[PDB]
Amino acid sequence: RAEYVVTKLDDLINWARRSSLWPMTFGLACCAVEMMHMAAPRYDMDRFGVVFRASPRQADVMIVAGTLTNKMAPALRKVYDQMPEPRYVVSMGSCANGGGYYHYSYSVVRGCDRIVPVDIYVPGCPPTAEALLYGILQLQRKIKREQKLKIWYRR
Amino acid sequence: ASATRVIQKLRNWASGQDLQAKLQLRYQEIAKRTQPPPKLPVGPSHKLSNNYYCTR
Amino acid sequence: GSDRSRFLEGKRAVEDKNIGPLVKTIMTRCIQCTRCIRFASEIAGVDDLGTTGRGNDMQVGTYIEKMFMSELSGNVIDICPVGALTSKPYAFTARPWETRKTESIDVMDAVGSNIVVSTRTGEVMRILPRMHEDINEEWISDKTR
Amino acid sequence: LHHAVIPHGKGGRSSVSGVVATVFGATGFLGRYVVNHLGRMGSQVIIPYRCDVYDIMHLRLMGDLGQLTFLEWDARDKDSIRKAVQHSNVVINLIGREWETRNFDFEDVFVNIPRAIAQASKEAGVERFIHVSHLNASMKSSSKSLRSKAVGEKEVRSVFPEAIIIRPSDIFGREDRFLNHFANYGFKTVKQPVYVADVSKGIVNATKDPDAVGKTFAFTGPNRYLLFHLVKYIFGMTHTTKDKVERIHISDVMPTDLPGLEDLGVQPTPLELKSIEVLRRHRTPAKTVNY
Amino acid sequence: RPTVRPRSDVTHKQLSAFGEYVAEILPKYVQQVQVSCLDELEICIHPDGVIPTLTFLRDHTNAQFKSLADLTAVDVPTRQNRFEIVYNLLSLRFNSRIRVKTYADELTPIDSIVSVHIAANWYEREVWDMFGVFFFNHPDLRRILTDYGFEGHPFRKDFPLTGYVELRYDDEVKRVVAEPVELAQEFRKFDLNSPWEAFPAYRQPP
Amino acid sequence: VKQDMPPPGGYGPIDYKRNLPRRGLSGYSMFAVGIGALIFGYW
Amino acid sequence: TSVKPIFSRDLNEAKRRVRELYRAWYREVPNTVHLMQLDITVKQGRDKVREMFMKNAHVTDPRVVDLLVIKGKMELQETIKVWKQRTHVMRFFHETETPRPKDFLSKFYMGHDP
Amino acid sequence: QLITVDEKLDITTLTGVPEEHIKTRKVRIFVPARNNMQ
Amino acid sequence: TYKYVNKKEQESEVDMKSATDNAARILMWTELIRGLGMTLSYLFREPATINYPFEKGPLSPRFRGEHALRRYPSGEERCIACKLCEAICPAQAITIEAEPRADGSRRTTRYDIDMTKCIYCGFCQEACPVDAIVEGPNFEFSTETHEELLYNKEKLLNNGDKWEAEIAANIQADYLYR
Amino acid sequence: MELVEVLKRGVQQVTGHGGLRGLLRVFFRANDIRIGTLVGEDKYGNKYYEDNKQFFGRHRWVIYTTEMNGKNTFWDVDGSMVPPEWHRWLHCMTDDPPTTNPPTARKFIWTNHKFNVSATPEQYVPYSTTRKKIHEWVPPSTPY
Amino acid sequence: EMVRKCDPHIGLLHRGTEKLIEYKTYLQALPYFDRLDYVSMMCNEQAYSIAVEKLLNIQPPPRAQWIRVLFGEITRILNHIMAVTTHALDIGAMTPFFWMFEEREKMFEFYERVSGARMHAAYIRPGGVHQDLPLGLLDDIYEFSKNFSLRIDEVEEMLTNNRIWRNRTVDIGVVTAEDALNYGFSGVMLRGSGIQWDLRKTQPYDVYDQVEFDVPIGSRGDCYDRYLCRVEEMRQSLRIIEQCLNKMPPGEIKVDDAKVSPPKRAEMKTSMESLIHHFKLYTEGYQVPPGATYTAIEAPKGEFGVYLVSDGSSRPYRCKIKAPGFAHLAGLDKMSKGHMLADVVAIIGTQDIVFGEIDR
Amino acid sequence: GVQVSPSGEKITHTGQVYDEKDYRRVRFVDRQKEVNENFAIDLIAQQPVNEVEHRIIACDGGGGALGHPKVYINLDKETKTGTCGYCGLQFKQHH
Ligand SMILES: NC(=O)C1=CN([C@@H]2O[C@H](COP(=O)(O)OP(=O)(O)OC[C@H]3O[C@@H](n4cnc5c(N)ncnc54)[C@H](OP(=O)(O)O)[C@@H]3O)[C@@H](O)[C@H]2O)C=CC1
Ligand code: SF4
Ligand code: SF4
Ligand code: SF4
Ligand code: SF4
Ligand SMILES: [Zn+2]
Repeated sequence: RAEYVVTKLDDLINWARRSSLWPMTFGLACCAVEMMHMAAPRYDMDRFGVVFRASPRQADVMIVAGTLTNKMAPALRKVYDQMPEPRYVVSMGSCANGGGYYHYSYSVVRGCDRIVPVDIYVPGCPPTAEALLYGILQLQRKIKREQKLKIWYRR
Repeated sequence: ASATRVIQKLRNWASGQDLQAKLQLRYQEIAKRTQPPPKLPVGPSHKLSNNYYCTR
Repeated sequence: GSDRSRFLEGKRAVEDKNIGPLVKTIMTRCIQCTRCIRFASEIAGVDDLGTTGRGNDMQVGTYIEKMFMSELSGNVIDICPVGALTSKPYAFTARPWETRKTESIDVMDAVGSNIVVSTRTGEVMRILPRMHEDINEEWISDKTR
Repeated sequence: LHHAVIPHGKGGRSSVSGVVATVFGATGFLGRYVVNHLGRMGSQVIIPYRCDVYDIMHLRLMGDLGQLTFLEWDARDKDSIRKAVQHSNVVINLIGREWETRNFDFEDVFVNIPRAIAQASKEAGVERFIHVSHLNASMKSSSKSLRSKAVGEKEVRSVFPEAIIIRPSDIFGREDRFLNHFANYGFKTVKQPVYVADVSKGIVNATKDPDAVGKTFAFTGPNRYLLFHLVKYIFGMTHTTKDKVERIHISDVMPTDLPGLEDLGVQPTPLELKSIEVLRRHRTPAKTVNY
Repeated sequence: RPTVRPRSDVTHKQLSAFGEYVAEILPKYVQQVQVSCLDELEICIHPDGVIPTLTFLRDHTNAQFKSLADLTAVDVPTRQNRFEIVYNLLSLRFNSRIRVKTYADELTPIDSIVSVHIAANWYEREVWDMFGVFFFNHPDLRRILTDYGFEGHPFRKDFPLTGYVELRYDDEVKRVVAEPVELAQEFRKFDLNSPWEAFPAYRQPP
Repeated sequence: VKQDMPPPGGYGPIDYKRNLPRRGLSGYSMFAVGIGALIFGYW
Repeated sequence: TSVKPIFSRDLNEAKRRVRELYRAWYREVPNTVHLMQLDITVKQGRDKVREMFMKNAHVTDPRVVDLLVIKGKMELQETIKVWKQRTHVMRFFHETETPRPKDFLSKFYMGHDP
Repeated sequence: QLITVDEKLDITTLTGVPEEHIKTRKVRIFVPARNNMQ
Repeated sequence: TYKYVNKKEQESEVDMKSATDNAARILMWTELIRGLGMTLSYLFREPATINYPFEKGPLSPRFRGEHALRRYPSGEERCIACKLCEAICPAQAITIEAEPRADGSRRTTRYDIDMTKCIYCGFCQEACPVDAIVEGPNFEFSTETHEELLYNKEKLLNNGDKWEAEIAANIQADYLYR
Repeated sequence: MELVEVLKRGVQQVTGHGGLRGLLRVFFRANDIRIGTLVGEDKYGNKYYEDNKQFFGRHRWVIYTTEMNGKNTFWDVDGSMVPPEWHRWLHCMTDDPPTTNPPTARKFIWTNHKFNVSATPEQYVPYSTTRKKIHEWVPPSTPY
Repeated sequence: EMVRKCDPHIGLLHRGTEKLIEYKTYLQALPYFDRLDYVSMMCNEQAYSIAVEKLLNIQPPPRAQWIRVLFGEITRILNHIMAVTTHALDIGAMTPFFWMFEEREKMFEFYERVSGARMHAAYIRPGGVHQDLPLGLLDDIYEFSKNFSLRIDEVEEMLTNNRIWRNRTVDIGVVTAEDALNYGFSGVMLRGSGIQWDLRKTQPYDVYDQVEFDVPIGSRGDCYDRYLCRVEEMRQSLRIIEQCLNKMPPGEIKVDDAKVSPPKRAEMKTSMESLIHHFKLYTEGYQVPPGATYTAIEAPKGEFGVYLVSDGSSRPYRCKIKAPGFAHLAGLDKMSKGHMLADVVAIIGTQDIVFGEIDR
Repeated sequence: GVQVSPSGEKITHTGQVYDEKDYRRVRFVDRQKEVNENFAIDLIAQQPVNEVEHRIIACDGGGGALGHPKVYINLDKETKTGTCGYCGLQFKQHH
C-alpha cells in the first residue's frame, strides 16, 4: 500500500528531525539563565539529543529567552532568515510572549510573536527549566503529529 | 552510594581528598518533609500599654 | 490611627434598611456622625432620618419603613464618609483609583451645575459633583446623578 | 451593523474594520500579502488551511492577537467550506494552480470549487464574493488553463450574482512563479504586469467600497513592456508545462472600458521601480509600447 | 528606640561643618549647601562653575572624592531650569560621600567633566539620549540606549510611557517596520495620591 | 512553644580555606625515572 | 533675552553651519544605498532629505537651530557607518502606514480625530 | 558673549511628536476637584 | 583584614633542588595531569540527571506558578471583586469588572489574567484577603498560541476546580506561616 | 567479590519487572530500570514507584499508563498529567502520599484530570465576558 | 590581527525601567531590581529596601536583617559561579560550569523553599522581609555549606595552576589603580589592583558589623588576580555563613509597624486596623516623605546603588539605578590596548557583564 | 448542567452567549467553549440554613485564619435572613 506506508514514513521522517535538534539559545536576559540550568545535569538537554550550543546557520530551532527590544529585533529576524526552513521557534519567558513586564514600555516589543512566528509559547517570568522542558517536549510532539507527505500524496 | 570500595580509591587517588563524606549530591538525613506547624513569635508593640504610634 | 486594634471582645450588629432603589444601606458600619440627618433637616427639609436609640445600641434610620426618594437624596452618599449607605447602581461596578476622572457640566436642568465624571476603560460608572461656590454649591440632584 | 462589526478604531494592528473575511488560497504567493494589508489594519481574517501547519507559520504574524484564526477543510467535501464561512461578512477566492495533478485539474479547481463556495456563501447572509479569475480569459484561448476559468465567471453569476470579479494581468513579486521562472533557465508577446500590493490593496480596498458589487475589474498596471525587450532586461538586471508556456505567448490585450485601479484607491507601481528586490537573489531600462 | 534607623548625630556636624568649608572657600557659583536628616551632603551650584568644584573634589587633600558613581538628570517641568543634573562621589580615604547638583533648561548646555572623571563618558551620554541636554567638550556624543532611529528623549516627563512608536514585521517589505502606536490593554493611570499631606512641618503653604 | 527556627547551640566547624593536597612526586623521580627508563630502550 | 549662546550667534551665522550638514547628507545618499542595499534609487532619498529641512525652516531661534544640527550629525554619524540597518535608514519614509486624509470630509469617516 | 532675543521659545522639533499630537491636541490646566466622597 | 590573593614571589635562592621542580612541573607535565585526573573521577560518579517526565524534581509548597480561583467548601466562588489584586499587580495584567449576582450578593462578571503578563510575583495570592486567588504548582501549561494563555475566568475557575484537592494541602502547610 | 555483588544486585533489576514484555516496555518507555516499591496505582494507571536509597531526584518516579482519555499514552508522555494529589507527593513537597492522607472531597472537584491540550479541540478559547455593556435601539416595523 | 580601538553598542536590551517605575509605587516596583543583576537577585533588593528604609527612617528587626545578610552573600556566591564559569566557557572550559550548576541548583531551591519561586524572589521588601522561612531549611544549609568549600577547591585544583588558564589570563588587561578611580570601577575591578576598599567594612550598614571576615585584595592587576579574588570571595562567604548561621536571633519579620509592612494574614482577618492597612498598603502604599538618597552596596559586580528620589505621593519620582558594570564597560576600550581578540572575551567575563544592569 | 442558547452555545454564570449575527463564534470553530458547570447560585441554595441561637454571631469560612474575616450580622429579620457578603450563607435566630 502507499498511503499507509507514507504515514509510517512520516513517523520516521519527523523522528530523526526531533530526536536530535540544534538550538540557537539566545541570552538577552534573566530568562536566558534557566536554559543553562537546563543544560545543567539535573534537567539536562543533551539526554534528548538536544545540543547545548550549536551555530545559528545550522540550527534547527530557535529559543528566545528574554525581553525583545525595538533595537535587537532586526538583529533577531536577520537570524530567522538565516536558519534553514524547518526552523521551529520557542519563546521562553513572559517578556517574549507578550512583554510581561514592559508590555507598555517604548523600547520594547509587545511579544516576539509581533515579529516572528511561534511554534510554542512558554510561560513563567523565570520559566522553570523543567517548565520549559515540558514545552520543548510539547514542541517534540507538535511535529510528530504533523504530516508532510501524507498531504503531498493528495497534492 | 553503590561505590564498590574500589572506585572510591580510584576517585580519591585521581582527585585527592576522601570525598565520599563530602560528596556532590544528597541522599538522606536531610529535610524530612512536612516539619511540624510552627507557632511564630510576635513582634514588639503587641504589649497593649505604653504602645502608641508616637513612640514608633 | 495606630497600627493595632487591641479590641478583642466582640463587635455589635445592626439591622439593614429598605429606603429605596437609589440608596443601599449598610448601617452596621454607620458611625453615628449625624452628617446625614443634618442634611435633610437643613438642605432638603424632610426630617425623617432620625437617630433611634442610645449607646452602641443606637441606630440611625427611620423608626419605620419609609422611602426617602426625594430630590437630593443621592447627595447623602457623598456625605456619609463611611461606605455605610451608598449608591445601588454603582454598587460594585468599580473602585475609585481605577477611575479616570473628567470634570464637566451638568445638563438636563438649566442650572448648568458642574460635575466630576468617572470613567473606566472608556466607559462610565458614576456621576459626581464639583465645588463651585455659586452653582449648586457642592452637590447635585438625584436625576442627573 | 450588528454591534462589533463596526470599524471604530484608528490605523491598524489593534483596530477593527468590519472586514471579517475568508481568504482560501492564502498559503503561497498572493494571499499572504492580502492578509498583510487586511491583518495590519485590523480585520478578523480567517484562513482555511488544508496543508502543513509549518507551511502557514509566516501567516501567524501580520495578525494581531485573535484577528488571525485557522481551521481545516478540503475542497472535495461539501459543507466544510460552508462551515468555514458560516460567519463571513466577506469571502475571497484566490485558489489556483499552474499544473494539473492526479487529483485536481484546471477544470476542477477554478470552476467547480468556487461554484460551491459561491453557493455556500449565498446559503449564509453574506455580502461580497470577491473572486479572482485572470485576464486574457474570455474563452477559446490557446491554452486550457484559462478557458476553464471563464466558465467560473459564468457559473458564479448563476449562483451568487453581484459578485466582484478581478481578472488581473500578470503578477510579479518576490517568490513568484513569473520573474523567477525567466531568471532560472520572442516578439508578438507583449504584457503589462502588475505589482502584487497594487493588486492586494485594491482587493482590501474593494471589500469596503459602496460600488464594486458585481463590477468585473482588471488590474493591469503601467509600462506595457515587450517580452524580448523585457526578458533581456531581466538578464540586463540580474547580471514548465504546456498550459503555462502556452499561457506565455497568449498574453496580449488592450483595455476596452474596464475600471482598473485608480477608480478603486490605488496608485499603480510600475515594474522597473520595484524590480531589483526580487532579482537580487540572482546577482553576483526597457522599451514600452502603447498599441 | 527600636524601629527608627538611629540618627547617629555626630556625622551631621562633620558634613555640616565641611559643608561650610566648601562654601566660604568657594563662594562663587555656590548656593545653599544643605543636608538632609539622612547625613548625606548636597551642594547646589551654577553651571558656569561645574569643573572648578569637581577638580577641587578630585584634586585636594581634604576632599579626596576621586571616584564618581552616577550622573543623572531629574525632571522638574514646572520651573525654568527643569533638569536638575546630579553628581555623587566618594572618598576612599575619608569614607564618605557628597552630592553636587546643578540645573539646566532644555537648552542651557553644561561643560563636561571627562577631563576630570572619565567615568562620566557614558553617564553624560544617556542624559543626551534620555533628556536632550547637550554638553560641551564631550568626546563622541551619541545615542546609547535608544534605537538608531528613535526621535525624542523619553525620560522627560513629557514623553508618554508607551512612547510614539511600536515596531513589527510587515512581510511585504521584509523589514522590522514601524507604524503608530496601537495598544490592546491601555495602561490604566490610577489616582493613588490620597489626601492628607502625611508630613506636616515638611510642606508648602500657599 | 514559640518555635519558628532557631538552631541548637552549635553546628560545628566547616572548612573555608584552600586544601590543595600536593600529590605528585618531587621531580628527580621524574627525570631519573624517565631517562632511566628511556635508556632501557637504548640497551 | 541676554541668553547664553551656544555654537553660534544670531541665525544668519548658524545658517552656514546648517550647510556643512547638508554638504554631507547630499553626498551620503549614494554611499548608503549601494553599501547597504535599498529600494530607492538615489533621488526620492534626496527628496526626503530636503523634505526634512523644509520642515524646520519655520525656526527663528539660533539656540534651537544650533541644537538641531547636532541630532542630524548623530544620525549622520549613525548613517555614514553601518551601525544602522536597512530598516532604520528606510524608516523615515512612512512607506507603509496609509496617510490620513488631510481634508475634513474623509477624516471622520474613520476616527473621532479633530 | 551673550545674545539678545525675545522670541516665543519653541521646542516642538526636539521631541518627535510628529504632527497629530502637536496641533490637534487641546490641554486642560486646572486645580483638580475635591473628591466629594472624601 | 585584607588578603593578598597572589603574593608569593620572593627570591628563595632558586637551586637545582627546586628550580628544576618547576621544570619537573614543566616538560614532564604534571599540573595538566592533576587537572585531568580530576575529571576522570567524575565519570565514575553518580550523574545527577533525572528522567524528567518520569522523574520530576523538587519543589516547595510556596511555588509560584499558574493562577487559579479557589472556591469555598460549599460552592460559592470565593472571589468578590475587591480590585486590589490588579492595583498591586505590577504587570497591570488584570481587569475584574463586576456587578451584583442577581441574588443581591456581590461577585464578578469579569476576571482576567494575561499569563504572558503576570510575572508570577506572588503579590496577588497574598493581597487577596480571602485566598480567593492563589498561584499553584502548575508549570506545564505551555501552549502553542499566545491566545490560549489569556485565561479569562471559566478556565481559571475550572482550573481552581481541579487543583483544590492539592492547594488545600500546601496552603494547609502555609497558613499560620506568612 | 565485591563486583559480583553488584550483579547479584543488578540482575533482579531486569528480572524484577514481571516478564520481558513488562521489562522491555519500561525500557523504551522511560529508559529507567530501577526496582521500586509501589504505593499508588491511581485511576487510569499511574503507579508512583519509590526507593529511598537513590539520590534526591530519583527516589520517586511515576510510570504512566497507556489509554488516557483517548490519547494512547505509550509514546506521547506528559507531565501535565499526575493529577492533583500525587503531583504534590512527586515533587517532594511532602512525604506522605495520598493513600494514607488523601485530599478532602468538596463535592465540586473534577473526577477526571484533563491534560495540557496543546492545539487539539477540547481546549481554551478567550471570551469577552462582559455582557455587551450597551443597548442600542430597535426599529418599529410600522412605516410612516 | 591586533586590536587598537573597540566600541560597544550598549543599547540592545534597554527597557525604560527608570521611567516605568515613575508610574508605580515602591512595593509595586520592587521586583524590577531583581532583573538588573539578573544573576544575583537579592542584593539588588537588599539595596532598594535600604533606599526606602533610609527615607522612612527604620532599621528592620535583627532576624530580618540577619537573613537579609545570609542570602545577601549567597547571591554573592552566584555571580562568581556565573562569571567564573562563563568566563571559562567563552575562553573554552565547559566542564566546571556543569559541576557547579548542580551545586547552583541546590542554591536556587533555598529560594524556592524560602521565597515563592526559584530566581526572581520578591522576598526582600522595604519593611524587612515578607515571610519567615521554614523548619527544614537551616539543617540543610549546613550540609550544603559543608560540602561546598570542597567543590571550589575541587575546581581550583584544575584551573589556577593551569597553563592554558594562566598565560591566557595573566598580564591581561593591566588596570592602573588611580585610573580605575577615574573610571569608578569601585567593585572587584579595583580591589583586584590593590585599592583596599569594601563598603561592607568601610561603610557597614546591616549586621555585617559582627562577622569576622576578610577582603581578598588583588595585586598585580590582571584577570587572574581578579579571578583569585572572585574565588576567595566565594570562600569567605562560608566564614560569613558559619557566623551568619550559628547565631540567628529569634525575633520578628516584616517590621512591627503595619504602615510600612503588611500585617500577619491571620491578624488582618480579625483586627480591623490591620485590615485597612492591608487594603491601602497593597493599593496606595507607604506614602514616603520627600527626600533623596544615594545608597550603595558591593554586589559581586561592585558598588550597586540607587539614587531613589521621592515625593509625598505614594509613588517615587525618578528612581535611578547605579549599574557598577556600566563604568566597567566604559573602560573596555582602554584596558584592551595592545591586546588581541581572544582575551577580549576574557575581558567581558572579568568585567562581569550581567547585562541587565548595563541595559537600562 | 447549564442552560443553552437556541444557536446551541453554552451560557456562563452570566448570560453571555453571542447572538446569531456575530462573527465572534469563529473562534469556537473546530474548538470548543470552555465553561464551568458549577454555577454558584445553584450550589448555594443547595445549602441548609444554620439556625443558631443568639441574634448576633460571627461567621467564618471554615478556619479563622483560613477565610471570611470575622464579620457579624444582626438577625432580627424573622421575615428574611441575614447573609455575609464574603460567603453566601444564611442564618436565623431559632426564636
Ligand atoms: N501568481 C501568478 O503568477 C498569478 C496568479 N493568478 C491567480 O491568482 C490566484 C493565486 O494563485 P497563487 O496564489 O498566485 O499561486 P499559489 O501557488 O499560491 O496557489 C494558490 C493557492 O491555491 C491553493 N489550492 C490550489 N488547488 C487547491 C485545491 N484543489 N484545494 C485547495 N486549495 C487549493 C493552494 O494551496 P497550496 O498552498 O497547497 O498550493 C495555494 O495556496 C490563482 O487564482 C491564480 O490563477 C493570476 C495571475 C497571475
Ligand atoms: S520574563 Fe522575567 S526572568 Fe524572563 S527576561 Fe523578563 S523579567 Fe527576566
Ligand atoms: S452619615 Fe453615614 S455614618 Fe453618619 S450617621 Fe449617617 S449613615 Fe451613619
Ligand atoms: S482575587 Fe481576592 S482580592 Fe482579588 S477581587 Fe477576588 S477576592 Fe478580592
Ligand atoms: S503573581 Fe504578581 S504579576 Fe502575576 S497576576 Fe499576581 S500580582 Fe500580577
Ligand atoms: Zn461568612
